[PDB]
Amino acid sequence: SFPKYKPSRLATLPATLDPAEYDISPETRKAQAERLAIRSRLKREYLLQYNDPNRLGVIEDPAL
Amino acid sequence: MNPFASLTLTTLTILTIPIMMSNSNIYKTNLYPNYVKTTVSYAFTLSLVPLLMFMHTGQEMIISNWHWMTLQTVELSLSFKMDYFSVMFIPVALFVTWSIMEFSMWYMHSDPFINRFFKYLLLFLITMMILVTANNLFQLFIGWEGVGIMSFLLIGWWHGRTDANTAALQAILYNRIGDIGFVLSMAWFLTHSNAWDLQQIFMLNNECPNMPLIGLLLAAAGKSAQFGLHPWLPSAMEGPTPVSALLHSSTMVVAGVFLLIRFYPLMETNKLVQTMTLCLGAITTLFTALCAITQNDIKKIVAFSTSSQLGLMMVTIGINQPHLAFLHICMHAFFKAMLFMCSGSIIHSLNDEQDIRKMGGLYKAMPFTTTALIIGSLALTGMPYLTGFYSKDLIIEAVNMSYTNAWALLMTLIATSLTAAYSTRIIFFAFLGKPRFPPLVLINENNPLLINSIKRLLIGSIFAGFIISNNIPPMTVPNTTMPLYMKMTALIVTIMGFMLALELNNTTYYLKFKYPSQTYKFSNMLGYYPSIMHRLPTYHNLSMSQKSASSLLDLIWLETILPKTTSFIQMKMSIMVSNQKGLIKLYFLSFLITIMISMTLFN
Amino acid sequence: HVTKDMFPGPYPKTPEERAAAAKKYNMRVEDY
Amino acid sequence: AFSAPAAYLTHQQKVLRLYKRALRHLESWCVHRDKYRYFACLMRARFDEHKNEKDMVKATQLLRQAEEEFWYGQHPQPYIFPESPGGTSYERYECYKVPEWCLDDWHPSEKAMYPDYFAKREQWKRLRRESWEREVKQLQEETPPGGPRTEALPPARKEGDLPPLWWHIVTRPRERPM
Amino acid sequence: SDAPPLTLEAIKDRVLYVLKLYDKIDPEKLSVNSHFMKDLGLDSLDQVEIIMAMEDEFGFEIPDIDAEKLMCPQEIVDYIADKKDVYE
Amino acid sequence: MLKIIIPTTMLLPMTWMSKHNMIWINATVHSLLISLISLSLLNQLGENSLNFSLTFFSDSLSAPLLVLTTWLLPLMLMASQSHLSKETTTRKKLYITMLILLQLFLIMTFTATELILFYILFEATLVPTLIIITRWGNQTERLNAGLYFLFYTLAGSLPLLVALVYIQNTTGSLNFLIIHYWSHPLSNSWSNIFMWLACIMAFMVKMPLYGLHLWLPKAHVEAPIAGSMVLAAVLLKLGGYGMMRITTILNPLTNYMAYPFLMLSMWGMIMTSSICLRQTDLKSLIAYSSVSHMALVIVAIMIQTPWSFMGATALMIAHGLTSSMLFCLANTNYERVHSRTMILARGLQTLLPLMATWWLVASLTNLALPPSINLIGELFIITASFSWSNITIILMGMNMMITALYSLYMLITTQRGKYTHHINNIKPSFTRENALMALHILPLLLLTLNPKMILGPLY
Amino acid sequence: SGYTPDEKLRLQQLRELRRRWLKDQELSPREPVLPPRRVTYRHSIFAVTHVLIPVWIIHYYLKYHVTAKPYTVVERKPRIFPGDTILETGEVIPLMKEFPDQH
Ligand SMILES: CCCCCCCCCCCCCCCCCC(=O)OC[C@H](COP(=O)([O-])OCC(O)COP(=O)([O-])OC[C@@H](COC(=O)CCCCCCCCCCCCCCCCC)OC(=O)CCCCCCCCCCCCCCCCC)OC(=O)CCCCCCCCCCCCCCCCC
Ligand SMILES: CCCCCCCCCCCCCCCCC[C@@H](O)O[C@H](CO[C@H](O)CCCCCCCCCCCCCCC)COP(=O)(O)OCC[N+](C)(C)C
Ligand SMILES: CCCCCCCCCCCCCCCCC[C@@H](O)O[C@H](CO[C@H](O)CCCCCCCCCCCCCCC)COP(=O)(O)OCC[N+](C)(C)C
Ligand SMILES: CCCCCCCC/C=C\CCCCCCCC(=O)O[C@H](COC(=O)CCCCCCC/C=C/CCCCCCCC)COP(=O)(O)OCCN
Ligand SMILES: CCCCCCCCCCCC(=O)SCCNC(=O)CCNC(=O)[C@H](O)C(C)(C)COP(=O)(O)O
Repeated sequence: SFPKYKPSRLATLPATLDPAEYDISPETRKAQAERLAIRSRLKREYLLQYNDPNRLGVIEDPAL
Repeated sequence: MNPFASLTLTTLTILTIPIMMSNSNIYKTNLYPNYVKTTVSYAFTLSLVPLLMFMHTGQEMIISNWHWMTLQTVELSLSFKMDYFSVMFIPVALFVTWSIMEFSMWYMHSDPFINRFFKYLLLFLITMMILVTANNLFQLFIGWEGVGIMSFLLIGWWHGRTDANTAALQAILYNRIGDIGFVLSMAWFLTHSNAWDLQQIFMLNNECPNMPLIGLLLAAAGKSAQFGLHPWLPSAMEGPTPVSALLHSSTMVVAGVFLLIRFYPLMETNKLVQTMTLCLGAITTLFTALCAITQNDIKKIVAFSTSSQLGLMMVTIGINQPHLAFLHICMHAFFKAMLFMCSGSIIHSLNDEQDIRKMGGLYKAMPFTTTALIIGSLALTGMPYLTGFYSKDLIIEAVNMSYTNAWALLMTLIATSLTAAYSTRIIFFAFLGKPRFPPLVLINENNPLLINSIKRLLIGSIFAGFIISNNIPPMTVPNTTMPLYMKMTALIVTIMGFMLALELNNTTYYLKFKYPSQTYKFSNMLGYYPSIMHRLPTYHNLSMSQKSASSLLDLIWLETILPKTTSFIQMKMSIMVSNQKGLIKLYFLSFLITIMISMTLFN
Repeated sequence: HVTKDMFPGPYPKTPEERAAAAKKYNMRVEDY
Repeated sequence: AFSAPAAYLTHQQKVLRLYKRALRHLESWCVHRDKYRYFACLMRARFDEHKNEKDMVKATQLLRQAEEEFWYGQHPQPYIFPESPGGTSYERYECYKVPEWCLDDWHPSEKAMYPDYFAKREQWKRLRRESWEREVKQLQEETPPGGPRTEALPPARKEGDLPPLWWHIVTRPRERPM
Repeated sequence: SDAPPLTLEAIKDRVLYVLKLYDKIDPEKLSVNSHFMKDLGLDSLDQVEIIMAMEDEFGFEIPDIDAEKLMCPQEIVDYIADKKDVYE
Repeated sequence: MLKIIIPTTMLLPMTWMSKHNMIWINATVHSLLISLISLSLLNQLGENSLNFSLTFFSDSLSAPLLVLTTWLLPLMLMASQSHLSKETTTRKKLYITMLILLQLFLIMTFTATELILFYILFEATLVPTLIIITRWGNQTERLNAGLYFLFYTLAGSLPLLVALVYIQNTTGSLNFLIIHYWSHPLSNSWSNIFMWLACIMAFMVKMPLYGLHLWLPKAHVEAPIAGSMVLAAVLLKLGGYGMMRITTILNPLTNYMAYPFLMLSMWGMIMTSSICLRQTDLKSLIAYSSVSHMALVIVAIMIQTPWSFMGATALMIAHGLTSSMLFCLANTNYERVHSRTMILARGLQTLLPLMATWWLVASLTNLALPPSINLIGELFIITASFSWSNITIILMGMNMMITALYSLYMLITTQRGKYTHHINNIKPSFTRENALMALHILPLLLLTLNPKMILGPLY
Repeated sequence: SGYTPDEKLRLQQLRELRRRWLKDQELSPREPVLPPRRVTYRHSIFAVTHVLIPVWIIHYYLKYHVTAKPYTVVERKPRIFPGDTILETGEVIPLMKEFPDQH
C-alpha cells in the first residue's frame, strides 16, 4: 500500500493513474477510432493546403 | 588638478566607447570581442589609480557636473559619488567582467551573434557602474532599472526556448515588486526631506521613520532575491553560462545589499527595520542552503549558493556592520565568479551536460579545472587565510556577539554548515567517482583564454582578501577578546558539515535502495514554493482578468447601463410614437382631448 | 471567407441543434 | 515524432513504456553504474515474473499498482537529456532556424553571392512543382471514401513519382543551423 | 563545441560496438541487417534495453513510438542519421 | 499665430492642385516644413503667456501639444501611404483634406483664448474623425464604432455649452485671462454642484474616464491607421487640456467633488491594466493601455498640485508618442498578416530583426523606463498622489507591475518563440516603416534631454 | 510490431531526398563571392585614441567648466591628526598629552 495521489485543479490526475482507460469496452475503442479519424481528416486538409507551391499566403484557420 | 575626479569619470567614459562604435565597421568583424575585452582591461587598469590615492590619503569626492532640471526648490543634476564604496567596487567589478569576457571569448565561439552578446555585457556593465556611482535617488533608479532590463535581455538570450522567456518575465516581475518599495521610498524622501540627494537625506533625517526604510528594505529584498522573492535567481539560469557567472552571481545581485549599505546612516537610527532585515537574511540563507543541499543541476547549486551568500550579507546589515557586508561583497565576487567559470568549463567540456549525475572522474581528466574548483570551494566554505575567510569569519564573529535574535543566530550557523555540505556534494559528485559521461570523450581545456581567465581569478581569490583587509583604514570596533569555544564556532561547524556531508554521500555506494522521505521531497522541490506561488496566484489573477474585468464588467454591464439601455428605451419610444394606423378619427379624438386638457389645466 | 453558420451561436436546448454545433466545432456529438 | 500514432495503445505498449520509465528513474536514483546494473537486473526479474500470465483481467489489475508504485517513487527530479522536451537545451537553437522560403526575398545583390546554390535551388523548385501535381492526384485516388482514418501517408509507387507531401519534411532547416 | 561531424560509417561502427558487448547475442552471428525478434530470438524487453543502451551511448533519447518499431541495426543507424542530419 | 494657421489652410489648395502621382510628396514636405515653423512657439517665458492677439494666445501648456500636433501629420501621411495604393485620386485627396482639416481644428483649439471658441473647435474636431473612421475602415463594425464615438462625446459635451453660456451670463466674460484673474470661490450648493458636473463631465468622457471608456476600444480598433494615431496621440489630450484649463473656476468645490472620479480612475487603471493581460487582439490591447495612462492623468489633474500638473503634461506628451508608435508597429504587422490577432504570427524577430528592435524600444518606453519622459511624468504623479494620501502608492505600484507584465507579454508573444510555419508572405520591412518608427522614437529620446520643454506652466 | 512495408519504402525515399537536399547545401570554393570596392603599435594607438583623449576632454571639462560653478566638486576635508603641519598656514597641531604606555 502507498499513499494516494489526490488531484486538484492546478495539479491534474496523471494519465497513468487515471482509471478510464483501464475499463475498456468496444464503444470506447470506437470513440477513439472516430477521434483519430476526424483528427487525421483535419491534418490531411491542413497538409494539402500547406505544401501547395501555388499558395503564397496565410492558411486561414476557422478554429482561431 | 586632483586627478581623482578626472580618472573616476574617465573610467566610466571609456567603458562607453565600444557602445558608440557598435554602429561602425568593427562591429561586423570578429575583432569586436577582443576590442571590448581590451577596453574593459584598460578601464580597470585606469580605475586602479583612484583606489591607490584613496588608500594613501582617504580621498572622498562628489561631482555634480551637469544640472539636469530644477523643479521649484528641488534640483536634479547628474551627480556621481566617489566614496570608499564606489572607489573600491569599481576595480572588483571591472576585474571580474574582464575575466568573464575573456572566458566568453572561448565559451561562446560558436554563437553567430557573439558581438551582440559582448555589446549586451558591456551595456550591463555600464548600467551597473551608473548604479554604483550614483549620488541621488533618481540616478540610482536609472541604474536599478537598467540592470534589470539587461538581465531580462540576457536571460532570454535564446528566443526559441520558451523557458528562457518564462524566466526573463519572472525576473522582471519580481524586480518590479521590489521597485514598488523603491518608488515608495523615493516619494517619501522627496515629500518629507525635499531632496533626492543623499547629502540632504542624511542631514535632514536624524531619526528616520519606518516607511522609507521599509520601502528600501523591500527594494533590496526584491533585487537581492531574499526569501519572499527568491525563485527568480535560481530560475535565471536559462541564460548562457557567462551571463549567470557575471550578472546573477556576483555583480547584479548585490545591488540590493549595496542599496542598504548606501543608506546605513539611516539604518542605524531605526531598530525595527534592523530586526526585520536580520530575520529576512537568516530565513533566506537557511532556506536556500537547505534547497541547495539536494540539488542535482550544478548551475542550480551554485545559484542557491549565491542566494545564501546574499542572505548572509543581509544578516550582516541587520547586526549593523555595513562595512563588513561590503567586504564580503568584494570577496564573494571573486570566488563565486571562479566557481561559475569552472562550472561552465565542465559543461562545455562534457557537451553541454549540466546534471552532476553524468559527471564522473574529472580530478585527473581536468586537473586545472579541479584545482581551481577546489580552491574556490575552500575559499567559499571559509578556510582560514583565504579570501572568503577575511569576510565570513568576521561575519560569524560579529553575529555571535551582538544583542540580536537567537533564532537568527541558530539559522546562520545551520546555514554555514549546509554551505560546507553542498560544497562537499559538488566536489564529491563531480570529481571523485568513476566516469559516467557518454563514451565519446571530448575532454579538452588546452585553450589559453580559459586558462588565463581562471588563473587571474585564482590569484585574486588567494591574495585579494589579505590585501584588501590589511590595506584599508579600520571602520569597525574589533572583537579582540572572545571565548575560545565561540572563537572557533565557524571552523567547528564547517568541519562538522564537511564530515556529515562526506559520510552521508559515501553511503550511496552501498547496494541498497529506499524511497525518499518527506524531508528529501521538500528540499528537492524547493520548499514547494515555486510550484504553489506560480500556480495559485497567477491563475486566479488571470482568471479575474478575463471573468470580472474584461467580460462581466466591460463587455456586459458597462455596456448594459449607458448605451444599451438608452438604445432600448429610444427604440421602444420610437415604436410607440410612430405606430399610427392613419385614421383621422383617432387623431381628432386626441385633438379634442388635448383641447379640453389645455382649456381646463393651463387656466 | 467564412459563412454565418460557422460562427458561434447561442446555447441550444434541442439535441438536433446540439448535434449541429458539435459538427461545427469539429468534434464528436457525445464529446461536445 | 516521425511515426504517426494509433488510436490507442495496446497492453504491450503500456507495459514497455512503464518498463522504460521505471528503468530511467531507477538509474536517476542509483547514480553509480554498478548499483544501477544490480537494481536494473532486480527490477527486470520482478518485472518478468508475470510475463506468462494468460487472463487479461488480472494483467490489467496489475500494471495499476505498478503505476501507483512508480508514481510514489518517481524521483521528483529525474534525469532529462539536454535535447529532450525537459532538457536544459530543449529549444535552444529554435531561434536560428530560418525557413527556406525566406531565400525567395533576398535582394539580387545578395543572390549574386552563392550563384550555384541558387541554381540548385531553382532545380529543386521545379522538381517540387511537378511532383506536387502528381502527388495531389495520387493521394486523391489512393485515399478511401469518407476521409482518411489514420495520418499515415503512402510512399511513391510509380517510377518517376515522389512521396506525397514531401517538401516540408525534406527541407527542414537543420538540427543546428548556426 | 569542437564536436567532430559524425558520419554514417562511424554511427554503424558505434552501433555494432554497443551490440557486440550485449552478451545475450553472439558477435559472430550478428550482422548489420540482422533482425532482433526472429534472427536473434530477443525478447521485447531485451529490445527496449538495447534501445536504452543506444540512447545512453549517443547522448540523445528516442521517443517511444519510434523506439518500439526499430528492429535492425541498419534502421537504427538510419534513424540516428536522420535525427542528426548526416550527409554521408 | 497666423503664421501657423495660414500655411495649414494653404495645404488644402496645394493638395488639390497637385499632380496625381505627387500628392504624398508635397503633403509630407510641407507638413514637415510647418512643424519647423511651430518650433518657435516652444520658447515660453516664466510670465503670463505669448498673447498674440485678442483671439489666440499660447502658453507653455499649449506649446508642447501644438508642436506634437504639427509633427504628427507627416507621420500620418507616411502611415496612410500604404493601404491607399489602390485608391482613386479624388478619394486620396479627400483623405488628405480630412487630415489637414483635423490638424487645423486642433491648432485652433489648443490656443482659443475664449472658452466658447474653444468649445466650438473642440466639437468641430469630431466631424473629420468620424468621416475617417466610418469611410476608410476595413471591418464592418466601423459604423457602430463611429456612432459610439460620436454619441459618447456629444452627450457629455452638450451640457458644457449650457454651463459656458450660463457662466458668461453671470461672470460677464469667458476670456481665459479674465476668467483666471477674476476667479471667485464656488459655494457649496446643489446648483454649483451641477455646474461643476456639467463643466467636468464633457472633458472626462473624452479622456476617457473608467466606466465611460467603451467607445475607445471600438474607435481605435475599427479606425484606419491614421485615425488610430490621431485618436491615441492628440484627441485624447483634448479632455485633459480642457480640464486643466477649466479647473480654475471650480475651486474649492473640487476639494470634495473629486472623490468619485479619483476612485473611479485609481481603480480603473488597475482594471484596464489587468484587462490588457488577457487580450486576443493587439490594437485592443494598446487601446486599453491608453485608457490606463489617461486614468493616471485624470488622477493627476484632479489632485491639483504643481507636481501633478507637471507630471500630467509630461505623461500626455510621452503617452501620445508611445501610443502612436505602438499603433504604427501593429499596423505594419497587420498589413503583412491581414488577420490582426496576437498569437497568429509568432517569432517575427527571426525574420524581421530591425522591427524587433523597434518593438523592444517601444515596449521599454511604454514600460516607463528611466530616464524617459514616460517615467518622469509617472514619478511626478506618484509623488503628488503620495502627498495627497500615503495609501495611493499601493494602487500605483500594482499598476506599474501590471504595466510591465502586459508590455513584455506583448513583446514576447509577437517577437520571441518559434515562427508560425504556414505564413510565407513576411516580406522584408520597407524603408518607409523603419523611417516611421525612427521618427516616432527619436523625439522621445531627445526630449528626455530637455524635460523643461514639456513640464507645463507650473515648472 | 515494426515497420510496415509502405512505411519502410516511404522512409527510404524521404531519407534519399533529405540526403540529396542536405548535400546540395554545401558551398563550393567559388560559391561565396564578394565584390571588392574601397573609397606594441596596436596598444600604443589604442591607449591614445581610447584613454588619453577622453582624459584630456574630461579634465578640460572639469577644470574649466564644472569647477567654474560653485559647489559642483566638493572634496571631503583631509583628516588632521596631532603632529601634522598645514601647508596653508604652517602651524603645527599640538601633540597628545603623553598617555601612560605599557605593553
Ligand atoms: C551546542 C552543541 C553543538 C552540537 C549540535 C549538534 C551536532 C550535530 C548533530 C546532528 C544533527 C543532524 C545531522 C544530520 C542531518 C540530517 C541528515 C539525514 O539524516 O538525512 C537522511 C534523512 C532522510 O534522507 P533520505 O530521504 O533517506 O535521502 C534519500 C537519498 O539519500 C538521496 O540522497 P542524495 O544523494 O540525493 O542527497 C543527500 C542529501 C539530502 O539530504 C536531505 O534530505 C536534506 C535534509 C537534511 C537537512 C536538515 C539539517 C538541518 C535542519 C534545519 C531545519 C530548520 C527548521 C525547519 C522547521 C520545519 C518545521 C516543519 O543529504 C546531504 O547531502 C547532506 C545532509 C546535510 C548534512 C550536513 C549539515 C547538517 C549539520 C547541521 C545541522 C545541525 C548542526 C548545527 C550546528 C550549529 C550548532 C547548533 O533525513 C531526515 O530524516 C530528516 C532529519 C532532520 C529533519 C528535521 C525536520 C523534521 C520536521 C518534522 C515535523 C516537526 C513538527 C513541525 C510542526 C509545525 C507546526 C506549524
Ligand atoms: C551654427 C548654427 C547652429 C544653430 C542653427 C540654428 C538654425 C535654426 C533654423 C530653424 C529655425 C526654426 C524656425 C523658426 C520659426 C519661428 C520664428 C519665425 O516665425 O520668425 C519669422 C522670421 O523667419 C525667418 O525670416 C525665416 C526663417 C525660415 C527658415 C529657417 C531656416 C531653415 C529653413 C530651411 C528651409 C528649407 C531649406 C532648403 C531645402 C531645400 C518672423 O519673424 P517676425 O515675427 O517678423 O520677427 C519680429 C522680431 N524682429 C523684428 C526682430 C524680427
Ligand atoms: C457610471 C460611470 C461613471 C459616471 C460618472 C460618475 C460620477 C457621478 C457621481 C456624482 C458625484 C457626487 C454627487 C453629489 C455629491 C454631494 C454630496 C452628497 O452626495 O452627500 C450627501 C448628500 O445627501 C444625499 O446624497 C442627497 C442626494 C441623494 C440623491 C442623489 C442620487 C444618489 C444615487 C444615484 C447614483 C446615480 C449616478 C449615475 C446617474 C446616471 C451629504 O448630505 P448634505 O451635507 O446634507 O448635502 C451636501 C450638499 N450641500 C452642502 C450643498 C447641501
Ligand atoms: C457619457 C454620458 C455622460 C452624461 C453627462 C450628463 C450629466 C452632466 C451633469 C448634469 C448636466 C446638466 C447640468 C445643467 C448645466 C449647468 C447649468 C447650471 O449650473 O445652472 C444651475 C442650474 O442647475 C440645474 O438646473 C441642474 C438641473 C439638472 C437637470 C438635468 C438632469 C440630468 C441628469 C442629472 C444626473 C446626472 C449626474 C451624473 C451623471 C453621470 C454620467 C452618466 C444654476 O441654476 P440657477 O437657475 O442659476 O439657480 C440660481 C438661483 N438659486
Ligand atoms: C523507482 C521506481 C520503481 C518503479 C517500480 C514499478 C513496478 C515494478 C513491478 C511491475 C509489475 C509488472 O510487471 S505488471 C505485469 C503486466 N502484465 C503482463 O506483463 C502480462 C503479459 N505481459 C506481456 O505480454 C508483455 O508484452 C511482456 C511479456 C512483459 C513483454 O512482451 P514482449 O515479448 O513484447 O517484450
